[PDB]
Amino acid sequence: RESGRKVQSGNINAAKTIADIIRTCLGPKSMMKMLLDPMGGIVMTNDGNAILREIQVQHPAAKSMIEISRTQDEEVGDGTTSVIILAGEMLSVAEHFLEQQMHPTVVISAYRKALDDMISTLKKISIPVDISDSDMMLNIINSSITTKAISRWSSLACNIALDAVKMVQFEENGRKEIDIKKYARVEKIPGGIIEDSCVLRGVMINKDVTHPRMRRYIKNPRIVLLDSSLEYKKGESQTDIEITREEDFTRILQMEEEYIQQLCEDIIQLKPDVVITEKGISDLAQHYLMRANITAIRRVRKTDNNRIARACGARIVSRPEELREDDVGTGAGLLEIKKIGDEYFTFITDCKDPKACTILLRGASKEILSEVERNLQDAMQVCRNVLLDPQLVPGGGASEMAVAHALTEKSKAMTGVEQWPYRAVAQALEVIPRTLIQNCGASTIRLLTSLRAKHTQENCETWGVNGETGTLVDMKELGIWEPLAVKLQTYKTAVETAVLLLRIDDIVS
Amino acid sequence: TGETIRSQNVMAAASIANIVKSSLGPVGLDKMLVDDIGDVTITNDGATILKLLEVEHPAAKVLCELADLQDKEVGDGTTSVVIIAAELLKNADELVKQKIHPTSVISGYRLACKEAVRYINENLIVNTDELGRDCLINAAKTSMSSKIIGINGDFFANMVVDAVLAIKYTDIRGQPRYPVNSVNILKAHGRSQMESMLISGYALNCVVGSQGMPKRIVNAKIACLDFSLQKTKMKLGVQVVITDPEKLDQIRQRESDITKERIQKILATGANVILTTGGIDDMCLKYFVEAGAMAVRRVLKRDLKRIAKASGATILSTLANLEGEETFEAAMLGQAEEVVQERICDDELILIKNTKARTSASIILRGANDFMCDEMERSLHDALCVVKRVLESKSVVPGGGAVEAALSIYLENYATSMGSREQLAIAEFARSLLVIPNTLAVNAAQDSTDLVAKLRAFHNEAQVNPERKNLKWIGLDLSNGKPRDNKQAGVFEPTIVKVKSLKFATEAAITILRIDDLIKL
Repeated sequence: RESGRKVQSGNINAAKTIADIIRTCLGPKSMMKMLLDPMGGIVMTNDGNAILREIQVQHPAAKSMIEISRTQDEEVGDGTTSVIILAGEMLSVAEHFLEQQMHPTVVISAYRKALDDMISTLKKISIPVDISDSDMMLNIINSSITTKAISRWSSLACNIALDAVKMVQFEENGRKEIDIKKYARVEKIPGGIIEDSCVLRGVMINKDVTHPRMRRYIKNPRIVLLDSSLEYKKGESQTDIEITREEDFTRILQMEEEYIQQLCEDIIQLKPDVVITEKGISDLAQHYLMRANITAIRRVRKTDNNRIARACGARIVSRPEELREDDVGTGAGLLEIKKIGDEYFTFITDCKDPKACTILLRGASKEILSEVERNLQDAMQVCRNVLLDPQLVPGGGASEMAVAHALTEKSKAMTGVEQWPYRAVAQALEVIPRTLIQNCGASTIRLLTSLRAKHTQENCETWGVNGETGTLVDMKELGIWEPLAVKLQTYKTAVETAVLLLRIDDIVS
Repeated sequence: TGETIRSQNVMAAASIANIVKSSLGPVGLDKMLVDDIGDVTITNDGATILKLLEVEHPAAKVLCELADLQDKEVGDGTTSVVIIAAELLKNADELVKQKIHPTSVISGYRLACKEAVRYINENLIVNTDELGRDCLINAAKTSMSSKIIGINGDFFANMVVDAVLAIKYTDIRGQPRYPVNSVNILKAHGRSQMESMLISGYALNCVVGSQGMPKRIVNAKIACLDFSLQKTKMKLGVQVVITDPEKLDQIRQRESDITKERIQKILATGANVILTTGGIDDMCLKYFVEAGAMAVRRVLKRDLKRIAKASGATILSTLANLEGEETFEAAMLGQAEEVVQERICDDELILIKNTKARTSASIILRGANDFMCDEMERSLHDALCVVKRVLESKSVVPGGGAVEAALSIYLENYATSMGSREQLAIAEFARSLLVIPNTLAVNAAQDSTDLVAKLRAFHNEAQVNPERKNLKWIGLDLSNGKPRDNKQAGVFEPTIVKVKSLKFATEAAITILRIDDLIKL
């Protein structure tokens, strides 16, 4: 049972003590934390998600800190380090003052009003991108994989993701989500080079297919996804006692085999050479598809079959009587089980599903692929952020000092108490460029003031300090950029826990 | 023990009330609670959290139970009755410390608990409707997270709450009441936000049929199907003969035809509009459409059962009987005054308009944002609960917080004549009252005294009423905290809850005031 100012300070003390070297970790210039173990295992990492798990958590706020970092790590996975940065700041800077000046809420209310100001300021300084131009994206994706600091293989992972993400770009809620990642399906292939890795229509299933799964090459002929209602009926239309004994084999299989016949003969009409049985798969079911003169495929994940519902792009139907191409296995379909390396790989092509190509990844080894693979998984998060937000915003101090003066002027135009939160928030921004100047090796308060002069005149439009070169820079000219979304999102997330930990005055049992 | 336990009971009351204060109301803040060990949960509404809280005292124990008692009645006042009990114990324990008996005190408290309710009894408002409860629109408007709902802040709130107050909604076979009993009132973001409208009929999130289904059928009886037609898998039910390869599959075609028959037999007895909770096959719908009947399938059950219960007669969503299809007796008739699949919220949905024998309306609020549909949802649930208490009780007191200042005074009045110790036993009973604006102002980061004092300075005599806010009390605010009128922001209370919260804290404290020992070996 702990509470109040002490906690309110302890919240900062919990949250803030994290980010210290973690902000130095931000940027390619980075100061790895050494994590020794009580075991003695030494860890040099700039990435909080690893740092967060491994460290003793001294406070339940740290436990809460983990949440929103895992959130963004789940939300995108980009800028996870950055979400815990400004959450402590808001708290760290003002909190003690304004609760000594008595209020949770005036800051809590001044979280949102500072928030949208950036979002509003962002959409001005966030300027649209050409997704029509893959390179207008790629340069950021290149800026993103050099953020991941692999330009060797991942510059290809750029294209492969990009080309894929542009293809895995689609979705419709009626609000029409731009990308869909749960469509995007990579492969993991030894053999071939990742330069020979590509993306083809529909969801490539290597997931259940490392070996024979659906024949080999099923050219036109269909694959049949089964959400039926195929369970072989012990009786005819009724289920009866299970089969323990010869009579039960005779009598019941009489009634069983004709039902799968009643079923998978309704399958043979849709022209499969292969039928992948996710539901209703049982000793009799797939046995009759070879009797139905179609390859049967056993006890398979519907995740695939849902990916496959995005691969051939069909739906899946539980209809026992109605089983068709449109019902399952839409389009002409291409079912190709290719051995890339030593493993046979179903490639479902001829996608009938909007855009929708999925990723061949074949590395000479699994490992040589993996370096592409992770940044390609990063690039898709990047690409979609460009897709979800097609406004590229200049990275760092340009997007940073810009909003601050607004917020100050905001605070100044508001000239209430909430001015102080904005004055805290606008100043809370300046850490990262300072941190970048901290990171680069130059004198920040100079460069800060210098960057203020960049805002005092330019409004720091494209001008931050560039932590790599540690100088006032044109992020447009530098090509230093990023989507508003992850910029917004990571920031918008950094607001949230500061709202939380300031709201929460009682830690009890 | 003794005073020490009666301080420890206070310390039990103290430590607890400290939290539920900070958790009190919407201004009440979420609080980390360790649930077991590594399990810590961030919540408020002590009655909720006290249950995840593990008490250090039977004193704290019984109080959680007391609020849990109060909770079983209503979750409202739970955090209060606790907070009140702490106030109580801290009031009289001093006197009990001082010269005063633990028995002599609670007399002038309990009997003042009779007095306060006797005012809360003589304080009511039977019309909580137009001036509303915590106004009318302001219940939802507060609970609005104002995005596209804010410009509609009165519009929606006046829409939804007047919809929440009373609009036409057939209950099961249409019992008339206010429709917070059930809301097929819905929200779907589409078109624009002003275009959000109450609908005359039934809102349905649904699969509207196809295949030559009439997209609108005026004046149609209904088949609301809890069922899923599909087909009944049968190789041989009818026409066993083998003549053409046509015929062998025409044997198993008869799963469909007996449906086709009984579909039309359901058409023949009656309905032109069919509502199926699950899927019907492409021929099943086709049977309705060749029957000329509109078949809306895969119909949302909550809406559908609310329709099916309102649809008239006894219907396939109120029926478990399925023959593979079941010809109606026209006691299976659902009923729709007229049936329309209409584009609403950029969405064509079947709108059952009322019932062929009965009347209903719903809402689907047109937004640009699911977030709109995320919030008025609450605002409904707020206003629904707000106006629910309005609806089952037209007896409600004006003000939730304006009572306190009057009550103390009203007790201060009632105090002075009692004399002896119990003039004061009323006063300290009136001192327990005063936390109500306080924790509010505290959770709202407001100065409690400058309100409750200013509150106590609204009077000529003591009453809560907008006619005299100057010469009497009225209403309350939360964020500022100050009194309002009725339809101003003006708070109310359903007269049921407080007296119970009053009753409980008075009684728990005295039994807490009961014992001087806790012994063990």
